[PDB]
Amino acid sequence: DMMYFVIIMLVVLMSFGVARQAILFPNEEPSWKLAKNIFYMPYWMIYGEVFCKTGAWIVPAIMACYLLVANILLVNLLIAVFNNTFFE
Amino acid sequence: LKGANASAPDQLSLALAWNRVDIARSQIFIYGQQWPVGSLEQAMLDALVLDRVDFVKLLIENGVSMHRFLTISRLEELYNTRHGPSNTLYHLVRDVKKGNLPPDYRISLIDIGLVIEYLMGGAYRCNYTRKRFRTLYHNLNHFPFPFHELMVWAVLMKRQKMALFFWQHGEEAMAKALVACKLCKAMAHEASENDMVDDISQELNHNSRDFGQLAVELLDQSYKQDEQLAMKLLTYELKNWSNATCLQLAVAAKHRDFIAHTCSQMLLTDMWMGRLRMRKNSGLKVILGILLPPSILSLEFKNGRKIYEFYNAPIVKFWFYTLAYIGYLMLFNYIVLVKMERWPSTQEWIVISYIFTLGIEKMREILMSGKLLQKVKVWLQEYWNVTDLIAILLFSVGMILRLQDQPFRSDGRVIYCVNIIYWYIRLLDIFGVNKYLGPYVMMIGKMMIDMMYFVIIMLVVLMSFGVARQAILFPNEEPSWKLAKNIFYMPYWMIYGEVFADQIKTGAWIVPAIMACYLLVANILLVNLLIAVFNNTFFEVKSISNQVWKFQRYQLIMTFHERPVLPPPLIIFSHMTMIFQHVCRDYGLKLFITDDELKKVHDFEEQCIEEYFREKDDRFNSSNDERIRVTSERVENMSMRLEEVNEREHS
Amino acid sequence: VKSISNQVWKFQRYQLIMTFHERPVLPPPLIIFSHMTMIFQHVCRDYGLKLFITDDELKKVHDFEEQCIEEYFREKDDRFNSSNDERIRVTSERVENMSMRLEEVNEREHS
Ligand SMILES: COCC(CCO[C@H]1CC[C@@]2(C)C(=CC[C@H]3[C@@H]4C[C@@H]5O[C@]6(CC[C@@H](C)CO6)[C@@H](C)[C@@H]5[C@@]4(C)CC[C@@H]32)C1)COC
Ligand SMILES: COCC(CCO[C@H]1CC[C@@]2(C)C(=CC[C@H]3[C@@H]4C[C@@H]5O[C@]6(CC[C@@H](C)CO6)[C@@H](C)[C@@H]5[C@@]4(C)CC[C@@H]32)C1)COC
Repeated sequence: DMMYFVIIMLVVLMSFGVARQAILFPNEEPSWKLAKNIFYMPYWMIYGEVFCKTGAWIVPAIMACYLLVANILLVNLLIAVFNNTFFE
Repeated sequence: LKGANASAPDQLSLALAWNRVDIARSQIFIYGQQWPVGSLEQAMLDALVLDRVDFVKLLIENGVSMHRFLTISRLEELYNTRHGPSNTLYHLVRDVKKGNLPPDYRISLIDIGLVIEYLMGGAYRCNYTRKRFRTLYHNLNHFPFPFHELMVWAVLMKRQKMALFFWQHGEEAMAKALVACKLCKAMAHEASENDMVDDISQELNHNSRDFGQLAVELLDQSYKQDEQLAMKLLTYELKNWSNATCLQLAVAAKHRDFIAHTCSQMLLTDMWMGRLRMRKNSGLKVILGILLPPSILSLEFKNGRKIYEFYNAPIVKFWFYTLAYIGYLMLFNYIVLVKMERWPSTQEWIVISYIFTLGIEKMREILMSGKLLQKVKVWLQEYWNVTDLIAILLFSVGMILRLQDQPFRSDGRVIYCVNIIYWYIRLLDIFGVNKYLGPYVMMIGKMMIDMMYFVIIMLVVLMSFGVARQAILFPNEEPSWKLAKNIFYMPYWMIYGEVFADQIKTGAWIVPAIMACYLLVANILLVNLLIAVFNNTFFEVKSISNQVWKFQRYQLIMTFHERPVLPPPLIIFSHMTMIFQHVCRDYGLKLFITDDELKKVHDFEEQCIEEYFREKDDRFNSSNDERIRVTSERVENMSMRLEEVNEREHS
Repeated sequence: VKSISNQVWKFQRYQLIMTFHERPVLPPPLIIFSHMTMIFQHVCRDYGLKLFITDDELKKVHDFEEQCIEEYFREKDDRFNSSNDERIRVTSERVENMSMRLEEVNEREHS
């Protein structure tokens, strides 16, 4: 069950990370550094480490939605699943 | 009876009017009654219209045969009767005929056929409205299956006991059960619409539930007795019920418990695998065969042509679509992560072509689904289609905006970055095919509501605290939109662990106190209450999600059976094949059988229903309540008899 | 706790309805007008609380209630007399009485 919820969390996290990195940095030459910025910060920012370009104001809004979905909707569901599949 | 000294039909009519069946069973039907010719059928006709189940059964048991009794004229007289309980057949006839009928209008079988075709659905075509029957009815017999018409008559006129009696006699029991369930449900909806007395709208649902339960029990008995014949019974074309399988009738009736049964799941899996025999390990070998055409011939096919037979299996089409979608997603990520040129790159053109092909395929699908406005309403009934339309339109406006001046180019790139989130999220629909990822996605969808109902209160408290703190700390702010940002921002980041005691004047010391109260309320009470709510509303939600997923397997299988072989990115070739052919379901939907197999299946179903009824009666007569009641009655009777015996004194 | 909360909310619906039925039409920000027009009328529930009825309808309602209570008592008695415990007890008593009577019958010997 941990693995399944990890799969879903990875999908959502990659979506948010790619969207934010694409919005903020528009002039990046193709390099392997791009493949690291889409996973690193969105993964560290769900464990309590929370912190002009055109349309830069959408980043805090999508960040709020991402935190409210990943840190609330899925974690509590995982808790419920662990709770109700325990006796057997 | 013996005082009248009249003929047997007169005594029988008296007993029929009194609704006393045992008197007729004992006194009337005796050794050599010498019934006049035509008397028994007249008594059967009289007993039908008065709703006497016991007398109809008794007359059937003593020589009356429905195959000779029932004609077109007698059925017509049955449909126009008045000496019975209330029914809503006349209102349905009026609605179908749009109220043009004169008062005391004489109903005809064509009107009943129109009512049935209106009630069943869209593709239904009743046997009454076909050309052959209309020709035979204009120039004026026999009914090959009388019990079908008798059961339909009993269901439409709302006589439940007669319907249950006619259900167990004759062939095609499951088809009759499913059709009756659908008709009762549709009539309940129609009566609830036109402001009826509202007892009808809660008795017709009871009738529908009874018929659905009977169909499920009969399917369970058939599957227990034999699996291959049960699966063959669920697929053969029903000639008498507008050319549909039992599965399609179950799906149109929205009967979730019938599809969720194990037999239906095995049949749908065997449809999903197509012509391939592989059952122990699929998926990885399917994509192996997709990538390696030499690996295709090393597989096993059920009884040159192997490649064409392989590409038409639904599972191979599904995996091809999944691989194409994953490739498109990778190209989308690549074109949004790197710098954008003045003119689009090759991968951007691939993405645009894929989106255009998907859009035109969706519009072709909505254009092949009669009246234009009705297909739109049916196709917009799903949230996925609406989201696809919104995403495609937004992507089109981005494409229009992207090929313009530099600020418009930046705005188009931003709209692409925003739009990629939906195409990343939509992988959950692909995951719904998996046996475990479907129910969890449905469960998340159901828990969204409980999440929102606490998001509301969290917003209320958060806005209160933010306004209080911002008003205390900053007293000389000119009215600007910056004020509307400090209300929500910091108090929202402070509940996710980003609490800054350093970043928090007259009365400035109240800010830490209200901050402590706000943290203790928001991050302790509401969160744990939400956890408790999610915990205690989980079992029913997961069972419902499992049932709904098992029901939607059929729709997914049919959707990928209708799908063309090529994936959307290169669907252009087959999108112009039907254009030239316009001016120019052997299995996976039905299963055509011959006459001998049809007769064998009918006898099998009859044996199953007889066995099921016998088992039910045997189970009922051996339960504790029945034994206790019968023992009490016999003990009381014996006590009275023994009191009578001891009362006498010959001494 | 949730069952108790549901019950209490369903109970308090009535008080909320009566509270908003009594209140004046105007909202508090502009209630000053109805707060001074009521002063002048001092020296000058057709439905929503009750329902005044006629006499014939009153007779009909009384007969309906009497039929309902009679039916309810008859149904309760019929349900009670068919339960398993009652049948077991009555059967045991009748079997014991019958056994005593049959012992008396077989006790006599006219042979
Ligand atoms: C510094 O100079 C180096 C240069 C070499 C340039 O290499 C580039 C080649 C393309 C490559 C590997 C680069 C950056 C982002 C890479 C993408 C990250 C995305 O993330 C994924 C992963 C998860 C998916 C679900 C979504 O997308 C990939 C498919 C996507 C990806 C792997 C597609 C290919 C991209 C680097 C040499 O010059 C000759
Ligand atoms: C820099 O110069 C700009 C100036 C324009 C001045 O615009 C001001 C107009 C009033 C406005 C929009 C401003 C600041 C706070 C705004 C409030 C935030 C509050 O938050 C809410 C939201 C949630 C509610 C439940 C509580 O209050 C709003 C109702 C409340 C609000 C929208 C009421 C109106 C206020 C900006 C131009 O000079 C001509």
